[PDB]
Amino acid sequence: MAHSPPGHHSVTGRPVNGLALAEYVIYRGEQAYPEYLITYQIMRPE
Amino acid sequence: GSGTILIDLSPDDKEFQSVEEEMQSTVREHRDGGHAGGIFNRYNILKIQKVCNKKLWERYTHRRKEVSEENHNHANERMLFHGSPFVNAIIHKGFDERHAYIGGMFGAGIYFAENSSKSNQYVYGIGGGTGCPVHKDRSCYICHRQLLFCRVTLGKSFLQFS
Ligand SMILES: COc1ccc2c(=O)[nH]c3sccc3c2c1
Ligand SMILES: [Zn+2]
Repeated sequence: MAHSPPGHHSVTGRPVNGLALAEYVIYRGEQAYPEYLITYQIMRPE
Repeated sequence: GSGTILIDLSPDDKEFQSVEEEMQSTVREHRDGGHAGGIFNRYNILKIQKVCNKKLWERYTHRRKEVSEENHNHANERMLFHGSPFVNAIIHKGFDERHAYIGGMFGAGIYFAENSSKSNQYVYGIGGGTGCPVHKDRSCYICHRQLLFCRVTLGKSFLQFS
């Protein structure tokens, strides 16, 4: 695992694609807690 | 004896409903036309479970206070999606270096998405791997998939434009 940029705790990947939302990177496992486990199927479009 | 218990939420629970709405409302179209994650506009939610682990929660809140104190009492905490073949290891033992995306565009860290459909691309591995284990289908409409909806401390976040 790499380090956060000096003076930072995470990276934000800012979305060319006007509809895309942000992606985030943490470099410490302790900075995330898995609150919910969601079980699902993707649905075939009609 | 991981210490993890899963509590089923009733579909009648406001907590079930707000988590489902975040899952459904953050689906988007992907530039791969569905190659990695499959072709879909919405999900069939089968179950939502609360992940309860005293040790892993205290591990989280300890680090959150460290970040908060380094950032004028601001953890900058988000609720974000994570898709992985290792969701079972994560809910029992927590996130660590083994859940890092070595080849990630923003370096060897643990990646989270605002778009549930982005996290869906990683359920069966990087780029959807070989798809579902049963049918080898990245667009399988049959096989049950799992995502984590995670509490994430960003603190001071480095803004990378793409
Ligand atoms: C590049 O952006 C992402 C966004 C979301 C995710 C995600 O949910 N799980 C995983 S597992 C390895 C990489 C990723 C990933 C990467
Ligand atoms: Zn399948």
